[PDB]
Amino acid sequence: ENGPVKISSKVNDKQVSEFLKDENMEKFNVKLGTSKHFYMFNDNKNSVAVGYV
Amino acid sequence: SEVPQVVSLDPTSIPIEYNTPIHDIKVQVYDIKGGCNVEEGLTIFLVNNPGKENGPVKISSKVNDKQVSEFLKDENMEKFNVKLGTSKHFYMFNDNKNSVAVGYVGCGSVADLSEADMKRVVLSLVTMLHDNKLSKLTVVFEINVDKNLFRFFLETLFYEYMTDERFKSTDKNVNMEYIKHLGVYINNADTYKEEVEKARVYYFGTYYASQLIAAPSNYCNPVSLSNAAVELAQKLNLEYKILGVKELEELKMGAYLSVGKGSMYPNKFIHLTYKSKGDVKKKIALVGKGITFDSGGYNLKAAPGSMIDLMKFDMSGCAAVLGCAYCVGTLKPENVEIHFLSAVCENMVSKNSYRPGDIITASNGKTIEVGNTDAEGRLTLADALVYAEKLGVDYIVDIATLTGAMLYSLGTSYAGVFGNNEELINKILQSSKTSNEPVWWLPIINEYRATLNSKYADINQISSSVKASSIVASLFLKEFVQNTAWAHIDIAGVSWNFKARKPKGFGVRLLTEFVLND
Amino acid sequence: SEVPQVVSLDPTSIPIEYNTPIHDIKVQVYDIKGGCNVEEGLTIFLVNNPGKENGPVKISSKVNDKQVSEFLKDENMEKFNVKLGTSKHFYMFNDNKNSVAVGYVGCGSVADLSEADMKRVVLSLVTMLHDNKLSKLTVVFEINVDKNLFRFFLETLFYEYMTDERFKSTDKNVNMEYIKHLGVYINNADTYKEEVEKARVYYFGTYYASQLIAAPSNYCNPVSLSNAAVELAQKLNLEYKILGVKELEELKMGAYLSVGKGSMYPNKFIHLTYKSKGDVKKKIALVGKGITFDSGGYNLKAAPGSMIDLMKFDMSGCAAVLGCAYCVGTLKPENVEIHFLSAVCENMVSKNSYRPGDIITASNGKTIEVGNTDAEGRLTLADALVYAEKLGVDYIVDIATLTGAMLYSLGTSYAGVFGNNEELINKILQSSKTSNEPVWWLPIINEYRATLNSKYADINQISSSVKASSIVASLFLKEFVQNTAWAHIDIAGVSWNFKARKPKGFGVRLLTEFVLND
Amino acid sequence: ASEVPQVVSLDPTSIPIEYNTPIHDIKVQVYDIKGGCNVEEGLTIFLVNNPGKENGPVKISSKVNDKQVSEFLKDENMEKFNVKLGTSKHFYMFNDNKNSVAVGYVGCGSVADLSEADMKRVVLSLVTMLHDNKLSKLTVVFEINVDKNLFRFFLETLFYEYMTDERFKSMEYIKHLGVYINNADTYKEEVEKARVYYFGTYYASQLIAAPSNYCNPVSLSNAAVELAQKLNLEYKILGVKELEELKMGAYLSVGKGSMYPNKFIHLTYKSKGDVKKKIALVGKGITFDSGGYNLKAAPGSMIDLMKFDMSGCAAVLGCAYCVGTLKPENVEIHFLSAVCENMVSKNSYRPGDIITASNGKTIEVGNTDAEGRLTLADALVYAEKLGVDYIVDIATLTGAMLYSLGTSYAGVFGNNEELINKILQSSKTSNEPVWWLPIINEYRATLNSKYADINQISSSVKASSIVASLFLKEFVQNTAWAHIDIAGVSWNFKARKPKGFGVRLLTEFVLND
Ligand SMILES: CC(C)(C)C(=O)N[C@@H](C(=O)NO)c1ccc(-c2ccc(CO)cc2)cc1
Ligand SMILES: CC(C)(C)C(=O)N[C@@H](C(=O)NO)c1ccc(-c2ccc(CO)cc2)cc1
Ligand SMILES: CC(C)(C)C(=O)N[C@@H](C(=O)NO)c1ccc(-c2ccc(CO)cc2)cc1
Ligand SMILES: [Zn+2]
Ligand SMILES: [Zn+2]
Ligand SMILES: [Zn+2]
Ligand SMILES: [Zn+2]
Ligand SMILES: [Zn+2]
Ligand SMILES: [Zn+2]
Repeated sequence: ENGPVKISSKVNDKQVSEFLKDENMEKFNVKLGTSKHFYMFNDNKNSVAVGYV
Repeated sequence: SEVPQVVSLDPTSIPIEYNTPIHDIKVQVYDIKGGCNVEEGLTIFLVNNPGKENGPVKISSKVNDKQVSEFLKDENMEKFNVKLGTSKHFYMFNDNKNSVAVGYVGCGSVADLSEADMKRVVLSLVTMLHDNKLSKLTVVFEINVDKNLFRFFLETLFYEYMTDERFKSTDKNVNMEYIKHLGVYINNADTYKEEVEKARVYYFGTYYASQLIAAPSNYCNPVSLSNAAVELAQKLNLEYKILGVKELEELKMGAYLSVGKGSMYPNKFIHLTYKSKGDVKKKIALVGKGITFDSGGYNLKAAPGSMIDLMKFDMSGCAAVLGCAYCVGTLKPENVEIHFLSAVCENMVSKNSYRPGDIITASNGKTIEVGNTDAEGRLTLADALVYAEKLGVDYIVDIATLTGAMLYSLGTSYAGVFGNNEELINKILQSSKTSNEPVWWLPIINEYRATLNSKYADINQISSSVKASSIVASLFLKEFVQNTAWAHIDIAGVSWNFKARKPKGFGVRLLTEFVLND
Repeated sequence: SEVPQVVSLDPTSIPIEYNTPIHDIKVQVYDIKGGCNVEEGLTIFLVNNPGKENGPVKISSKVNDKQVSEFLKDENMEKFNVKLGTSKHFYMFNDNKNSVAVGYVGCGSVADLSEADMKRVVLSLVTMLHDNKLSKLTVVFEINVDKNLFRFFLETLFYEYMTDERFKSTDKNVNMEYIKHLGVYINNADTYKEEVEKARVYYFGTYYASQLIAAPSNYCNPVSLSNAAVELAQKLNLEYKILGVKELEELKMGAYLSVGKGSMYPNKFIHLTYKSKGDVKKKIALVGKGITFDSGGYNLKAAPGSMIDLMKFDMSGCAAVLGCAYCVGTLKPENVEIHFLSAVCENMVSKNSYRPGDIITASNGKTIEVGNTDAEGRLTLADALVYAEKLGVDYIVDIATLTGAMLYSLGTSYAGVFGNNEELINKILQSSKTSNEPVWWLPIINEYRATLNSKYADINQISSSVKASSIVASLFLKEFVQNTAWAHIDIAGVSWNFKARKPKGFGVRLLTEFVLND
Repeated sequence: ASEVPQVVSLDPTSIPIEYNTPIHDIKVQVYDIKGGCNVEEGLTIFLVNNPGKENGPVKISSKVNDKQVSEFLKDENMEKFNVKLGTSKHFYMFNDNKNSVAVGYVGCGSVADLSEADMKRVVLSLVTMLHDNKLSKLTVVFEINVDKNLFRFFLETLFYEYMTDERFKSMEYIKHLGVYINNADTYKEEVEKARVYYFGTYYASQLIAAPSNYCNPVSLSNAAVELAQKLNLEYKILGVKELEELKMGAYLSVGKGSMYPNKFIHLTYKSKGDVKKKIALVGKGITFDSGGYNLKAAPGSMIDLMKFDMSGCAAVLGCAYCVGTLKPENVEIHFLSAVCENMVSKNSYRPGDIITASNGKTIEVGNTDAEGRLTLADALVYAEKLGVDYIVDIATLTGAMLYSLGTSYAGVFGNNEELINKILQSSKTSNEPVWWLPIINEYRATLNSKYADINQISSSVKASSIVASLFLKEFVQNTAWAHIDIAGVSWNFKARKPKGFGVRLLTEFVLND
């Protein structure tokens, strides 16, 4: 109940894959409706926004 | 001094949290003219754009990190705007190949932020702190604030960040993880450092009052509330005195005692005193309304909109006075003697309750005709004001959730102040500006005094005609201050925060600024 | 166990009539094929004419009397119609030169009689019994009824025929002369013979509950009601246990104890148990709401339409459970263990009452914020459900006059059932079908659960916005059943018969059918 | 002048207006108190007080040039009466010349400085004696201390309360008024100013007291034209077609359900010299406020009082009389009122309707009984288009004023500190009390409509007087603007008549600033 976030999908981007690591995503919980998004640069130095709900 | 019970499961004390997680936060203030270090936790820039209504974000501070500085370049930041309350999070790696979290909170397009604007900025910051297990928060002030507004930022941050879990059993937040360090970068840092610990003191005084108000009436009763006042005075080395029924019967406080006749909890009059080391130059009496629960009496709160379930907050005035007593006892001002007073009782329905129509005698000899048992606050305040003036003070200031009419005059943001002395009212307004607790001056219209003319008693408690309840109530209280500068703050409309479903602790910082800046 | 009094004239026990005159009626059921004998008393034919909306009455049964059969010829009977509720009386001499009385009651044109329709014909029959000093009544079934509807005919006949005179002093019987014999002619006398004594047991269980409900709150208080429950268990050789305040405090039943704090009568928890001599295959707990009077507390029932004068019926759930205890204790089913529970108390206004806003702790550790003292049924039920689940049963079924919103959903005829288990809900609906006490399944909408999220306590007692009170209350009750099949029957709309100004005894036969037909 | 529509031939088609009142025939004489008082004819009343002695005895200090009256006013005789505020006694006797005279006093309490409310009690006691006196002259001897402004207020209140409105009805008035007061020469210039201020207030009272069948949008605008013609003011009455061309959708929506077409009153006073200040005065002109489909049916809504919902318009028109008569210089004043009637009909606007104001802003109507701010919105847009320095509106806008300031003090809101200070200063010199209330910007978000540009009302915030001020603020873009809410102070419930509140306050604002 309100456990940590764990991303299981493989992301074909090293920068995003590092962001979605378990140690990083465990700081967020899965309570219904809770969400966070971050802005970052991907492998091609392009601005991307990644998050969860 | 120990609380009667109906069943053994009835609580016998108010749970009070003294050592809050806010007190465990190490606060450091650095000057911006030396670069910002982005290492651990979350770093938030408070940015604004004067003129350009929702203009782009521009970071002006020098960042001592090549990777982070490149991320924060204007070409990168131009996709975000500075709309008041808006916030964004950034993920990046710093020079040491470490993952860092950076972001901003929009502060609008006006250079001077109001207390409402700063509250909206702080609330956006708290949203970033919630549901995120960060260890450190760093705030970089790219906006323009004086010492008072900077302190207000810290108080509001501490207050909104704090979560009250005293009454949670099986539903405590499993993910509650407060930060342990707070870093602040601001121009001219040496001048702002003295506001940090003052904000921490102001925060807890407000939070302490919030703890007393939010505590339900079965936990917070006249006995348990006065017990907490003794414990607070003992921790601060203040003089304290609790007047019981036998003493109150002998001060002939018939108006105050009549209100509590129907309660299972005996009346308790709180009298805390802070005396200064050296020559006392100002003597001040602070009076707080202390109705631990206001059922209305036989004039029961049964009409639609009377909100009887909120009436645990009817001791908000007492809580504000007690919260001010903490700040004064901690900061220890000089050349001042302050009395913290509250005639605490409970307004209940019973065979022993006082009835509508009853004629009672105040401690100054004035007979009062009770027209409405739900107008009990002015009755308890009447005897408290007579007690206060007998101390021979320079100023008497009372604060009370007195009249629901405040919602139709000033609303939920501004409290009303009445008084018999222009200079004292000016000091209160003046303190409202520096404490950022808004207050508006309302008149004591003498033409309405005739509606309090009783046919049998000396004076009526209530008017049967005039609907200006806040003014008529002020006219009643004025009859119990004979020759002393007196002011009256009605906080019935501003005490409770209905959006957040929690008390505000309103009045603590205002009363403290009044005492400290005299 | 001793009822406290204010004055010596206060009653100390509930007058209960176990000996009803209905029990002195000798019932004989004969087969329609062997002919009907018309000798003494009144003989009534229940006639129907399908298709023909109000077509003529036609007696099809063979009458073993030449004189009577000639009168009952079709040419004579064609002047009467079969409209539902209509009735006629005939005077004649039989073969045998004796005066006899014959008549009929119209049963409409539909072949399948409703439970409401059967009540309407039965009420017409009782009117013929009233104001008539008859010694015997004979009913000739010229309609099609199954065993359950035939038993329902007898139960309803016995119930409406009986008149409660426990509280009449100077305005008593005068002309009250019950019949001593009841004859029934029907195809299958044989399978309907076993329904006679079952109807008599079901009748008294319903009438016993009606006696407790109709008993005013000065007669039926928490002490006197539990005393009557002990007396009933002793007469049926059931295990019984009444938990006093000291035991309830040790069990930490804070929600239940808070409701009764303002009462002069101590709380009493009723626990009756029926176990079979064989292997127990199913364990069932039946929970009844036992508010002997619901003033509403400080949320006083003062709004228009709140009907505070009816609130002696707020223990209808407890009365139904006790009435079911009589039926189960009398018929003695096998392979079943039944617990009869009721957290009995009184909701009053006093200096000792619990207040709106109070935070109380249930026996499962959950803290509850009281938003309305008039929502006290769910507070007492919360601790009763925790107690019930601790017994380790297969089914928990509670019945309560919980929410007035039932009048706007299902009305005065159909009760609502909520639950967390489809199999239990289906069994309740099946027993509702066989007992002919109508119940309708209503949903527990989980989207409304968020409105019970308290800011300070674990859960809110009430929702402040959603007006679907029957569903919100069901959401509250669900929080106190963790891992057991549970159903909740709200009888607030169907408990009282306003046309007849008397209780219905609703739920006795439904709960008994549920236990027996498992 | 348009034609007033009727349902039946017995419906009135004009408002009866009394221009030449008996007050205008009263010759006022002011003498200095230091020369003694002559008691020869009529009724002589002394205004006496006793400082310190709470309800102390009456003591006459002035020398009266009559032996019989002097004996009557001796200390031994007057000590039997007390000076409690409002208490009065008058006696009838023969003077030295064997003429019937009436002598008496009115108690002025124990405080030296009388408030405007205190002066009202003294005047009301005086008027009670005048309504029971067939004598030809009344003489008032001021043995108390009043400044020039309060003395003028005394005369205005005396004239106003003395006058009796008998227009709807199917003692004799005095012909002379004598006043004895210290420094008579400085108070003499206030006499004719009080008479002008009196009629401006009484004229407004006649319009307010006139029932809604007599005072309708057509008949009220006709009366404004007749008044403007008598005062040589420029006038212009905008009809529905012109209002449609000006796209006054908010104002027109309120009057859709009325049988009387909307009429926009625009009077102008220009000075002969160089115009240095331009002022626009806007008055709410709802001739009857039934509430619309949000009908005033709740207990205490007082639908029978709602003929007074044009009190703001009456105050502006009453100010037009004072300005047109006194003729100030270097000023150009516009008198505006968007007059209509809020009724229930198949043609009425509905709760939830979205309408478009003349400045393009779409408004979502949440309550048809909040119609004053809708008509004021279009009137404020009209006012700012005139290019004035100050816009001051006066309106019976919010019933919440009864719970904030009550029935004595009106509330003033605004967007400009200098204008609020001028209004507060005019309230002090006119003795019509007003209190400054804040426009709390934190409440502005509650007017954010989901579909329209702005909400007409808040569904949550109960600070209705402040919320209404926030709505009005959205229709003044770049002009100093003030708003006076007189919903609580317009009607005198004890006397069952209007007060004419705002006439003297608005006139002093024009004359002094
Ligand atoms: C005599 C009279 C006019 C009934 C009165 O003023 N009563 C007092 C009182 O009960 N004791 O002073 C009172 C105090 C506060 C409120 C109040 C405040 C905010 C809210 C939030 O909706 C709801 C209610 C209502 C009433
Ligand atoms: C929370 C709220 C909305 C106050 C509530 O649901 N209250 C309960 C209650 O008191 N539970 O303990 C309640 C139960 C029954 C009736 C009721 C039933 C039939 C009739 C006959 O017309 C009249 C009244 C009213 C109220
Ligand atoms: C609808 C809302 C927002 C509550 C409102 O404020 N409505 C206005 C209005 O009708 N505006 O057009 C309003 C104006 C005056 C009174 C009023 C004044 C005095 C008296 C006598 O005591 C009785 C009633 C009531 C209401
Ligand atoms: Zn109260
Ligand atoms: Zn109170
Ligand atoms: Zn209840
Ligand atoms: Zn109940
Ligand atoms: Zn209106
Ligand atoms: Zn209006």
